[PDB]
Amino acid sequence: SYQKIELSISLSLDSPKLDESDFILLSVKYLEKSLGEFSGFFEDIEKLYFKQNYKEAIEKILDFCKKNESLLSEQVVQRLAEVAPRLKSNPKDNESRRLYETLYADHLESVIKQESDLSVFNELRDSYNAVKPEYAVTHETEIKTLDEAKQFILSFVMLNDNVELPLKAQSERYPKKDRSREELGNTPSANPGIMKPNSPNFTDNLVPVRDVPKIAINEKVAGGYSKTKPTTPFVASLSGTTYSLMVVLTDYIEKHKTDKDIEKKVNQIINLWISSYIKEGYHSYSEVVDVLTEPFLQSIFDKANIKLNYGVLDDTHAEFRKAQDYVFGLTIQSAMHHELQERFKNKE
Amino acid sequence: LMKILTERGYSFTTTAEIVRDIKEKLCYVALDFEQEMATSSSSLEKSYELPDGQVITIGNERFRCPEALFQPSFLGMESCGIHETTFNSIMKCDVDIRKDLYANTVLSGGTTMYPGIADRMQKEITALAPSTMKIKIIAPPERKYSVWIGGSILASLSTFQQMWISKQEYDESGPSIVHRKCF
Amino acid sequence: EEIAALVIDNGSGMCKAGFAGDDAPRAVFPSIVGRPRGQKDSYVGDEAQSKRGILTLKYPIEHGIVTNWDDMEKIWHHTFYNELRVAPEEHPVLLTEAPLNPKANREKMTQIMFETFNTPAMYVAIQAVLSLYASGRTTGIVMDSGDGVTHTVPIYEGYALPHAILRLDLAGRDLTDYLMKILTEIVRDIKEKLCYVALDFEQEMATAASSSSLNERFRCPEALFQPSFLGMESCGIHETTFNSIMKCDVDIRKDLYANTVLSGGTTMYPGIADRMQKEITALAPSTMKIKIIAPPERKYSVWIGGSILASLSTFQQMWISKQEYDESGPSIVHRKCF
Repeated sequence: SYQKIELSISLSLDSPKLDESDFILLSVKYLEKSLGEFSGFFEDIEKLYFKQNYKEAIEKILDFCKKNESLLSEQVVQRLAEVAPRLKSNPKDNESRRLYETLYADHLESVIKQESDLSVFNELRDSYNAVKPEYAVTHETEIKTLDEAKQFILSFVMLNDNVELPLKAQSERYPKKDRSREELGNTPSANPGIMKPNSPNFTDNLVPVRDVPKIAINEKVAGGYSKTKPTTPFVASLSGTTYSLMVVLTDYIEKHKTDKDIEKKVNQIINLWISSYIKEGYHSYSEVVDVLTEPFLQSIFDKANIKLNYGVLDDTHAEFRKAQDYVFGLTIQSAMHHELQERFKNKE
Repeated sequence: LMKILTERGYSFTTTAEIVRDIKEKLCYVALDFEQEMATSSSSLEKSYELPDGQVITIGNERFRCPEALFQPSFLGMESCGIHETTFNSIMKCDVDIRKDLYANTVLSGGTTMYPGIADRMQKEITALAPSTMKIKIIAPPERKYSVWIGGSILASLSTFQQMWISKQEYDESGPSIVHRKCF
Repeated sequence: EEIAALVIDNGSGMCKAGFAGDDAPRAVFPSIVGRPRGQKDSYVGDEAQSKRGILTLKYPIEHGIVTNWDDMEKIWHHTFYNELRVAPEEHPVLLTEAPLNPKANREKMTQIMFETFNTPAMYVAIQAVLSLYASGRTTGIVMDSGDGVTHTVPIYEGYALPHAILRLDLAGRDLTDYLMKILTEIVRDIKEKLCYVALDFEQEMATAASSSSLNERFRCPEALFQPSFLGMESCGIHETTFNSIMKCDVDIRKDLYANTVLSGGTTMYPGIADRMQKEITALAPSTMKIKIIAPPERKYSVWIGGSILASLSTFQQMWISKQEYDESGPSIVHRKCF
């Protein structure tokens, strides 16, 4: 009966690890199903999930719920209304976001895979080799596939703190990373963006047993990023090596501002960096995005008139839905997690 | 009001980015919400100044805020409003004393300084009431501080000098002299 | 200050538009859309004919039935936005329909109106009925001859009779292009400043041989009465009218005759009233008394009728509000208009 899918959320909305994110994801399903013209709302709230504006959208959702309380029920609005005021997020336990983002990257890749001319990356080489020649890349005359484009683009770690330092200093934000200097180690795991190794994955979303790092959040750095931006899934820092993409790119912007397609070609790169870095576990959308979105690093784009779409796809639906499903189950099986941690306590 | 203006477009995110001034300088209670909702005219719009000089405009919201009182489903509630609560009570009382209670419904509180809260309830209690009834909803103009005014009066009375719980009395019985002297 | 209402008569070739209560149609423009074979993906109406040379022109309403609504949205967009200078959302809308419209066309007109144009309310009306109201009768028969179709609708007590509406696709467009053949848009215009219908044709032709005070003035309009002229298996507009009247029961025919109004653009030919008289009364029972009423404002009679309708105290209830569409879907027209 359907009233077991409704109770299920009445019961999934009562877990002690529910946060701001999971609410938006479960509610929509709840609205999408309690109802069955309201197409825009699941896109308006969606756009906001990719931007981490869970704050306003929770409320708009709970404004639609009341306005359309007619086609919904007293119970859904009651419950939904009780849970919202009491909401916070923890990077460590914000894991639905992580699935979304892990799945989003693979989505931004086909896109880039559908973006044919990969010559854009090849030309970028001539700019790296002039930034750190001592560490010059000397590879395929042509980067033909994104896997080739990706590995090299991930090779900017060769550009040391030395050629990037002029840039890292002026940021006010970078001095505020909160990655502790305690080398906690490596832990083996089943999915990369969802670094949590004990996360309930779907067997479909399972990758090989790769060894992921454990990173700690130094809560005491005054101004920790995690403190200022808690929605961002796991962040102990801000993307340092992004400062390096910029060197290779500052030299490129100025050499190919002459070309008229640079607007496209710069987003092809920035988007790829954003995707591969989220898939491979190195960072989070926002860790990378907040750096390039800096007063000093945006000037370069302004001078040559480039408008960046920092990897923002407006068809993020499949990813949304897939996550709505995550929480659904995660929440039920972790609420009985204590039904049998209470029935058992009735044997002793 | 803050919700309904943010929705209009004017936002008040912070402790006070002023809506109380709007609540008591602009808002009013209708006799009929529907008539006033239909009134195309932009004539029921009053505008005001933010601190810096940014003037914003409120209309429609002028008469919905005071109505939450008569139709609290707006705010998500199921208690029925001021109009009928007054009757529900006048009807859990004796048939014999209700002639008096109906002709003496006196509004008090700063939440009744809304212009129009007298006649709406006149309409709404004259309808529900029996038809042979005589009614007079009384809204004294000094209602904002009436509870206090009613106290000066009592204390200005030569006869209210016997009704005071003295300490002498308190030390003996305790705090339960109040149930015996103050009813 | 109440919002004026908009009355839009979407004619087969020309469109006539305006506000509520106006004596004469404010906006009249060709109801056509063309695009190049000002970079417009839409050139609607008159500017398209400026570029008759460059454009691929399309006629949206063919025989009263709306074939292209992508362009028809454009005519409405143009009408409100560029020729009526009103914001659609601020004004109530009345639209005119042909007799025998299929259902969907009724439903689609609603969709376009409540979504794309954000109209406050909408109502759909039959052209023929509307035409009768201008002349002041709620019972009768109106023959409307457009640039597209000629429709004969019998109405009783305000209600059209669906069983007896008879449609004929003969119209101004048809009547020209025949004038070409006989006179061998220069032509459509000549067809109007010169032609007339003749009481006794074979008599009128005899005058034609006798003198040269010019045979085409009465011949073009006789295409209507005799459609063999254009290869048609149909009848004369006269028999059609008698026929229609002959599918209504006896209790109502007495007044369908005495109330035959002629409406429409192709019915403005001088002398149309006395011809039909001759033809309807002849064929009819002798006992009947018939009156053909061709008001002198017949080209804009549907609009005129619409203007009044929408200026009325009592049409202000039958407005389909947004609430209803949203609660019903596009089927509400059926439940509000009949």
